[PDB]
Amino acid sequence: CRVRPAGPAVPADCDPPRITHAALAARLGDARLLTLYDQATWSEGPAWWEAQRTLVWSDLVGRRVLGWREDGTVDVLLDATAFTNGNAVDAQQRLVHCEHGRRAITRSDADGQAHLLVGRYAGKRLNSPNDLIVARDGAIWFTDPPFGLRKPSQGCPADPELAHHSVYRLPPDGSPLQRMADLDHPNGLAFSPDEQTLYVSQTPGSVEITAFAWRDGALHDRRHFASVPDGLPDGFCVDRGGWLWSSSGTGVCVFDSDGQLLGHIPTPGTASNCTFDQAQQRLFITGGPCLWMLPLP
Amino acid sequence: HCRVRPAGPAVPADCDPPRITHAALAARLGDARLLTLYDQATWSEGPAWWEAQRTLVWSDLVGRRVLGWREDGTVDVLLDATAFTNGNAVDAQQRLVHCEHGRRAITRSDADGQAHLLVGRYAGKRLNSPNDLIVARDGAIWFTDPPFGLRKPSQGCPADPELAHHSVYRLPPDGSPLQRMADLDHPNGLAFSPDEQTLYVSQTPEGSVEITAFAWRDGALHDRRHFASVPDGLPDGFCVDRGGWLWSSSGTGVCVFDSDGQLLGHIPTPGTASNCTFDQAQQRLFITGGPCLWMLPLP
Ligand SMILES: [Ca+2]
Ligand SMILES: [Ca+2]
Ligand SMILES: [Ca+2]
Ligand SMILES: [Ca+2]
Ligand SMILES: [Ca+2]
Ligand SMILES: [Ca+2]
Repeated sequence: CRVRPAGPAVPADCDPPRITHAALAARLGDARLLTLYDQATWSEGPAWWEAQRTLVWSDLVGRRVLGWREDGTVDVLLDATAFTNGNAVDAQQRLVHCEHGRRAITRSDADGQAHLLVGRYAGKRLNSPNDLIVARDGAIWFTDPPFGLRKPSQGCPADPELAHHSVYRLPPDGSPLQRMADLDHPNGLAFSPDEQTLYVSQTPGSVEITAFAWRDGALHDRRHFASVPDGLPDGFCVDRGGWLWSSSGTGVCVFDSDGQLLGHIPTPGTASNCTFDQAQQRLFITGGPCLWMLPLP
Repeated sequence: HCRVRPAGPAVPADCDPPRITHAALAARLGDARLLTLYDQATWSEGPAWWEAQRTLVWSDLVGRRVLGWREDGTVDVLLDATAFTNGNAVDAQQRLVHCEHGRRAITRSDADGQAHLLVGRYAGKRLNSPNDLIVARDGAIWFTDPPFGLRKPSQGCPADPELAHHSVYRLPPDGSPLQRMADLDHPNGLAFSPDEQTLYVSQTPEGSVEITAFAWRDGALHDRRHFASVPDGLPDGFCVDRGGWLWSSSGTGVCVFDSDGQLLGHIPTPGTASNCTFDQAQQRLFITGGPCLWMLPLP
């Protein structure tokens, strides 16, 4: 099912970027936000799919996983989903998903069939996987806040079986799921370029982006990394240079590897997540019924 | 089949009380105040009272579910991951019948909780996107076929219609086939008068936005005429009571008209109302609108 015909993007109705740092000013130039789709209900988890040169993201509430093609076309990749939220792409260019409904991590084939990868920790059902990433070694890392258990429009209500909201690492060899850290409503996550630092946001309690040291098979030196001026640092991404681009109530905030705020990119509505394409020349941002994109020069 | 709302008392709705000018309607309502039975959907539609299960069945069109309100306040998912089910109705055998934007057809559910196809084409071409339906005393299913489900991603799958008309159809209980009874402009809600001599059908285009009345005599609809216009918004879905009054949804709540088309009063609702229906005894009025399912308990 094609939900948007091929066609050019239309400028988004919002104020141009507010840039402080000269380095970010050079990166964005006079780029202006564009609207790629605006017919969803609750856009989430954008992930660039190089193998298909498609931007994958889901409409959590509409229970679909959509795919934006470079010609502007938007197709339905997965329909009538079990409330899929976050999306990611593995080393084999396969799509992996966080599903609120099945409360698990799944992986789709070519037929568009999402197969279960894990739905329990130590024999107890996960809360409701929210966002995920795939490390270079193939392990899938993800957050498990209880959001999918407290809102009917986003899953099936239920009292949690687990007494913790954790960040987990699913080994690529089939070994047991690993509880890496307990947080307060962990949400988005992303590794630093060298994977020595893992960033995870918490959106209950302190609303922030937390940093962890990834070394010797565990997470260490937990500390506050950054806070966004408005709203929640929901989903976010880190570019090859080390900058963290995070969603927020008013748009996307950009921070350097030291946590310094460099600038803000307004969006017409609350932003839920964001990611870059392969070349990192296009910044995709999800939020409400929309998929926005900022073309960098 | 999960439970989306635990059992528990309803909460009064945050809206103004009924504005009643008619004395007869003031008596019918008494001091009744609107209640909220559910507020966690996205686009509530097609409420239908299911006597056999003493449950109010309705759809969350955008959320792709058909929900069921139990009298203790519990709300369960009756049909999940639907093909954008909109209108719901109950046939003589107490089976649920549905209008599905996605499958562009009329379907019927079994005790298995599975909706099976009844009809999805006219003259070999796919229907536009069945919106609302009713079941006549003779078992025939009547429904409206506007193209809403073909021009909004959040409510179906976009496509160019195969039919060059938006019709009201009649599906015979014996041997079909579908009967094209009338063509309208975005036909939406529909309901029969108690004696079934008049069929009311609303038209809600982007040419008139109104509730239209037809004469149902012989084997066709005759004498098309304007019946009423609601003060605000669209007369989406509506129902008719045993006395002949037509209770219709609108942008500000439910409007009540007598059989002569005279406005009797207005029942404010906190948000736009999409449809409404009564329970078996017609002692409780259920109203759908956005994330909500509201109810007005009559004395
Ligand atoms: Ca589910
Ligand atoms: Ca998230
Ligand atoms: Ca990501
Ligand atoms: Ca579809
Ligand atoms: Ca309708
Ligand atoms: Ca009805």
